[PDB]
Amino acid sequence: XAXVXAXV
DNA sequence: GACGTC
DNA sequence: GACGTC
Ligand SMILES: *C(=O)c1cnc2ccccc2n1
Ligand SMILES: *C(=O)c1cnc2ccccc2n1
Repeated sequence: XAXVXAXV
């Protein structure tokens, strides 16, 4: 759920 | 070494 | 249970 390297 | 929701 | 880039 967080976006810092993938964003899901 | 750093972040959590569809 | 899914997703890695600075
Ligand atoms: C987002 O909340 C989140 C949390 N845990 C994860 C584990 C694996 C892939 C993606 C994820 N996303
Ligand atoms: C992104 O590629 C990525 C990879 N590992 C992580 C570990 C902990 C927090 C965030 C992260 N992001």
